[PDB]
Amino acid sequence: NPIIFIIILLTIMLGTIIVMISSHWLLVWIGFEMNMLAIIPIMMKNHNPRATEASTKYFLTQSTASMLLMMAVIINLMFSGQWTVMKLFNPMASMLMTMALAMKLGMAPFHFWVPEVTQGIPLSSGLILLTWQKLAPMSVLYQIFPSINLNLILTLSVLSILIGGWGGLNQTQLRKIMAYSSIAHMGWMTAVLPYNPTMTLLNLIIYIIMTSTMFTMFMANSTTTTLSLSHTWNKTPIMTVLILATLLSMGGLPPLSGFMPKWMIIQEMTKNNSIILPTFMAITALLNLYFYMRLTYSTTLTMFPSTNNMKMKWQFPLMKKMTFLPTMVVLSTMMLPLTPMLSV
Amino acid sequence: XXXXXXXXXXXXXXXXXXXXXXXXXXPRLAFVGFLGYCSGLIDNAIRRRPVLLAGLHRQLLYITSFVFVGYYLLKRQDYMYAVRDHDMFSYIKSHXXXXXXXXXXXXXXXXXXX
Amino acid sequence: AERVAAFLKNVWAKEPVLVASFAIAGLAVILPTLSPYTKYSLMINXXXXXXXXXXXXXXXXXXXXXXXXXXXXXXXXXXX
Amino acid sequence: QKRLGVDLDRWMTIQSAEQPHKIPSRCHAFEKEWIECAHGIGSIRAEKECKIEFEDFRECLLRQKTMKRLHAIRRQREKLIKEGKYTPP
Amino acid sequence: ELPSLEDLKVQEVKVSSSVLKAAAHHYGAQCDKPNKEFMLCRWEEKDPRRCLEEGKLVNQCALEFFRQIKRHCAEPFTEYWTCIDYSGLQLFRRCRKQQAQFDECVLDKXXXXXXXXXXXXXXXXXXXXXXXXXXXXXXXXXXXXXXXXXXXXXXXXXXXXXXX
Amino acid sequence: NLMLALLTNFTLATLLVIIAFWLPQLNVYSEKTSPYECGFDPMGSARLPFSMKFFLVAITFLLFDLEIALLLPLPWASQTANLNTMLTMALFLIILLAVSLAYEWTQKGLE
Amino acid sequence: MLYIVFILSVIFVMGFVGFSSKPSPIYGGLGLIVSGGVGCGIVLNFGGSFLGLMVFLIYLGGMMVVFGYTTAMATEQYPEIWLSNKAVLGAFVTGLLMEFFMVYYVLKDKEVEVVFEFNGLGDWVIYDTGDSGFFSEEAMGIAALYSYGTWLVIVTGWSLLIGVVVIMEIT
Amino acid sequence: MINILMLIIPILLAVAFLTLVERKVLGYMQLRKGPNVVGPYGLLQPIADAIKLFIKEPLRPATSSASMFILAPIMALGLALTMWIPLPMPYPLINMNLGVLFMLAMSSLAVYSILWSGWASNSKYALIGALRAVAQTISYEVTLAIILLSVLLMSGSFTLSTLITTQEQMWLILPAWPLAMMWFISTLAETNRAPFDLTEGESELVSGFNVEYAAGPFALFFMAEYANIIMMNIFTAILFLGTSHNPHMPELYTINFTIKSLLLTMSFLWIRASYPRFRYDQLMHLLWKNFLPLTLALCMWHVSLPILTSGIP
Amino acid sequence: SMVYMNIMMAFTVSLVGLLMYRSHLMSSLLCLEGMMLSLFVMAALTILNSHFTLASMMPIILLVFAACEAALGLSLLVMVSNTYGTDYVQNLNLL
Amino acid sequence: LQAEKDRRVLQMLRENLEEEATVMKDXXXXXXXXXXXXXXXXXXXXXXXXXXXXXXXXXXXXXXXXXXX
Repeated sequence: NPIIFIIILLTIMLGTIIVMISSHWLLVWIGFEMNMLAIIPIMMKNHNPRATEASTKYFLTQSTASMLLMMAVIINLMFSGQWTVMKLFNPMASMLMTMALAMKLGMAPFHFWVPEVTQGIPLSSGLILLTWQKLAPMSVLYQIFPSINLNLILTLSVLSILIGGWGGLNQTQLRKIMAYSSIAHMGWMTAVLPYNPTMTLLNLIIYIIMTSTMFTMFMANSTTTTLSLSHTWNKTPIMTVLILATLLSMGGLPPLSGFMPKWMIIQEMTKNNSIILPTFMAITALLNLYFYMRLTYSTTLTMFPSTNNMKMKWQFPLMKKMTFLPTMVVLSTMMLPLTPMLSV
Repeated sequence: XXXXXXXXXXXXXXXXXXXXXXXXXXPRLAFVGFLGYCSGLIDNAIRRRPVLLAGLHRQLLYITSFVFVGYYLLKRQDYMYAVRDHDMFSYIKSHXXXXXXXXXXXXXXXXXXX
Repeated sequence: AERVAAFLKNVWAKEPVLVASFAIAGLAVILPTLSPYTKYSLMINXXXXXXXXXXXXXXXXXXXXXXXXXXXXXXXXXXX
Repeated sequence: QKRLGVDLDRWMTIQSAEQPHKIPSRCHAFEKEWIECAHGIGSIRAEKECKIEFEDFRECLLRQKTMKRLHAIRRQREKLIKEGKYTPP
Repeated sequence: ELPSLEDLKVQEVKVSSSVLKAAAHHYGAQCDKPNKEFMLCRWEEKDPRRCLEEGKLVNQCALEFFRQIKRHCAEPFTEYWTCIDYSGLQLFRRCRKQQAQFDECVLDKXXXXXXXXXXXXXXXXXXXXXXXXXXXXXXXXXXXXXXXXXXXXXXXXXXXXXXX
Repeated sequence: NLMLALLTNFTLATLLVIIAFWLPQLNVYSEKTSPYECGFDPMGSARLPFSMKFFLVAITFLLFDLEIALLLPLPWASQTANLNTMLTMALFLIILLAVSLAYEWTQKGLE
Repeated sequence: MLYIVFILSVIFVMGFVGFSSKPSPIYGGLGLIVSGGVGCGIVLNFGGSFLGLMVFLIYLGGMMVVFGYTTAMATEQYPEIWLSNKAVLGAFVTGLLMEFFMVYYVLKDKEVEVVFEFNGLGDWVIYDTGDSGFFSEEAMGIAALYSYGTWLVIVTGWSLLIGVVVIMEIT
Repeated sequence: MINILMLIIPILLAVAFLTLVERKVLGYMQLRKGPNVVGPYGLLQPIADAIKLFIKEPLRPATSSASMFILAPIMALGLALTMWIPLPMPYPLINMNLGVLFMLAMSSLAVYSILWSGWASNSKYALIGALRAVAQTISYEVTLAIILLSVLLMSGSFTLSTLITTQEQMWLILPAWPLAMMWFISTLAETNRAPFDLTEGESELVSGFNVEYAAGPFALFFMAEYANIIMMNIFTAILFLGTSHNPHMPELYTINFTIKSLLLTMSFLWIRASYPRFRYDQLMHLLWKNFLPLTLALCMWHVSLPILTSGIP
Repeated sequence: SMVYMNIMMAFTVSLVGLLMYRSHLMSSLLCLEGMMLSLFVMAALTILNSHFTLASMMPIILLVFAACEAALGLSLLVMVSNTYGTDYVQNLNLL
Repeated sequence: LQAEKDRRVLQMLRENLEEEATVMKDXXXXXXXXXXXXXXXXXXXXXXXXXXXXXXXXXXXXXXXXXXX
């Protein structure tokens, strides 16, 4: 808790570095396992009956997934021989490869663990870990974008926004809304991988900054919609404006930075001549907007959440990047069109 | 281009192609500087402090850091767009047969009524 | 003495096996760096051939002769 | 790699490298050809010029081209029973 | 594939028994010129079909080596040979006492040399045979190299994006 | 042969069981009991978890056994490779194992 | 009689059926000894005694830790035999049809496979390795090394430090 | 093959004739007369037990288990008697590609005999003697491999044939002075007749792998448990003792090797009579807490030594 | 080729074993070490046949990490029984 | 090392005579150019191809780790 907690947090940072700086297929496998040993201790922390359920659920629905990844690594010895992270060569190898990564990024048939895991974390700082862990397998897919069968990656893009756009509608838990907002945004990620690998890294930069701000806005304890409802009428009134700005950006709207994903994804897809697929991407994106729309009604409406208790003392939270990152999350449109080139 | 062919992998600056001249007091730099000033307004709303504009003088750190990172970010922007144009123009001259020119023609087209 | 001689005898009194765990393992790191004999062991390790010798084409070369006993290249003579 | 290593190297990943002691690979003859063909960027991205050398590399590790050939010889020897038999060994 | 002739190289090839060859390390010192040239041929050109002619001279000199020992000082050679086969594979251990009877008889003839330490890999070429350096297995260079041009880009007027 | 050496010992061992199985037979009454050793009726019928007490010390073995397996190169690997480059790496695995056991001293467990 | 590895590979899958068809971690525990120990013979016959016997050192020792939770935690209620339960035996009887029916096609001609590759006979081709190396022989003969893969030594040392500290936080 | 059959039948007799020594030497240690009535010096009594326990004794457990239980005495002998095969001796039966790896693997596999005897009785009374037998063996498997590695790096490789040739002038007891003292304790990892020992003897708790078993399976357990004691005594006489080799005369080696082992054979029964049991908790504190940092410090020491002064096979 | 097809068939049964859950949670942790056992045999045969020597170090690293996840999952099994009574896949609260 | 290549050449000539004897009438087998499309390096690989018949000789040559005499 005092010293070793910093070391455990550093090993996730170091674990991703092994994935980032790699040439060997067994080296990234180590990097994925470095995350397995380092997230689960922070998943527990306080030790709860809810935390025990989520930690085992996060373990079993990811460690078995990495074991499928090692099969694809071994097929790279069976076929094509060389241990190099460039191409899979075999179509049989790519099928077990993509579905292993789909347990972390694709989501469309592997979303099931996400809502239970995100709600199971007792800490607000622990919620950052899930949104940051998705950086690791994206760097793998950025390397092996050829050879992979596009018919079974684009299904993990179309269907994921459908279940992501429906799965958050019947959820009041604030952690659960953010769990399916993850699935909704990960649907776009798997769509750019066949159509121009650049901007896909910038898609993460927009996503991570926008989500890291979101959970740090919930440093004042909130777990449900009705608990986040009592924020302007009882606590700080100017804080809800920044929550409003982040939620309006999470759904694709032009005067905010959250339209810059929707800008280039459709732009690069149309260059490869595809009309019927990106039309369905835009209509299903409206279903994503609905969750944030209901959650902006905790900042705009009256709703009567006053309660008996009233806070007078000034709040002193951690707030790592709660001032620099929301400014880039709100008003990045004019200083944005040239930025696709800067990422890669 | 997504993958490097002429430039060496893993580099912060260009270095190999430095001759381009960076922008001096650009209209783009003023907006990033405004964003650095905007972050120094909203931090006094989170941590409840008197006056958004006439508050603490820790705002100068927020203005400088956005300009400093932004200047290197804009340097990468002007470089990558130049390499994109450099590779495109070289591709046409090397092939020659891929590009064809047609100019000055009078051809009939159907006109709409009403 | 504050911790050199004063604290050392406290380890001998309670749990005396802890003294040997630090002293013997500690000397195992210091000795291979300072002692003038460690470089000799690497010399014989490189000299002992695992694979068969390879023949190279000779065209104006120094310190190269036939397989017969003659002064060529270097040849190990370090201690008998 | 999304970010590459500079100065310090942690390679020894690809086939046919600097050997552990001196012992060479079993497929080292076909391994040398694949590096020589795909050293340029416009070879594996094209995946048409190195098609001949990749098919020869497939023969080395899997032995599938030799497996179907040796299967035909062993079947014909089993099929010819009590009619036309030869045994020099 | 084109295989070798049915007549084969070297008439009456190889010694009758093993360990006998391992007992004598003097084969490294005497008759090395035919051995090393075959070795130089085989590493440069990996095909056994090309350097079989030099391999014929190796086996021919091998018969010449053993016939010299069988004529002069045969009895100390046989006693040393029975000693090495009585034990497992010590090679030089325990049989050092009987090794004193050997070599000393061989020293009377000029055909005797001690290994002392190591061969250290010697390089010598005195046959060449069509030079033979460039052959390998490669047939195609595959479009030589990709087209690359360096001229340094100026600035490029206007960004490619919609808003500029 | 290794296969013929292992099977002949195994077949002779199982054959001795058959000798002690079929020769002594006269009567088998409802006489044999579940717990034995001390007597009386078993208060703890069938199976019950029990567990705990050694749960931390047993887990650490599964973690440590992998490292000792990674220490097995030491007498067999140090023959061809350079010793000075190996010295920094060979000790490195042994040093960190003492660090993990140093963290095991601060509250070892219930055992 | 010509086959050495192929007969052992039948026993390898035989123990693996007692995992999908759940026989409790005692009868299912036996699989890691029966199919695991025979699984070493698959490695041993191809070559390299080190890596072949390395499976024996951990998958029996680590199984004792698993055994430390068979008589503990959860499973201590009923033994649950794979010959008694109707839901379990149904998975085993279909499990053996995935193995024994496949061997029926191996005898005479090439065997039918779900994968594109044909199995054929391969008795002498089962080894598929020439003598080549003599002194310091086998690729597995000098397998484990600290040199060349110096980066791999550090991270393995790190991962075995993390776990000890991490499990302490969980418990 | 005749050698394997000439290494089970005379070896089972050595485990049979052990029963004499188990109460003759142990008897005189306690000042009491052991075997006397049956034979000239009770020599007919060890062979009488084979007629006693197998032909006439019939038990099979009550509630029992299915195929397992009777599988365990097959696992007891068929994994502990196989240990005689990789032994270097004057000449080994099929000399292994790596010697001690097979010795360490099959010894840990021999522990399963007391493990499967826990599920011999479905009742909870027997498995307490099994759960105690887990920890009294699981911890000591750590050092058993580490102390080996310090000796193996000092002399030769894993091959047991090289371990005879390395001791030509002096024994390995003198260079490995604290490590030799460890192999009087670490050898008692398996359930052996000792003071350190494991959950097998009575004294405080019920007899492990004996309360569930009969006479016939229970008799087969002793033919395996006491067999491991000789096995560790021979294995110590290879790693730490040697004296001479002599490949020409096997007669001079066979007499000299047996005396060295027999002095160690008495030494474990010397330990058994002298000292009480170390307790379940406190045996886990002898090693791990106290002895594991000592062995690793000596393991650190034995890594540097071949680099300090040339010592590579 | 021939030997690979049998150990690939053993992988598919253990694949189902990780996806099948009945009563106890202990079956998964056996199958986690089971699937790693099948991958280890597959790695051993591929590297040794077409000799590598350098890359024969890789499965030894893989075997270390094979039980790295297995030790952590087995320690998580301990804390579930402390919160509940017996570890059950049938007994869960979260939605 | 020459003794290895002396045996491998003799095994190849025995295989050439067996292929011509078995295939004569209906089946199409040329044996020329061989399996490899390179036909410049020509690897020996005499382990799967070496000894087409006789079980007693083939079993001893293939196994070296097994039995180990």
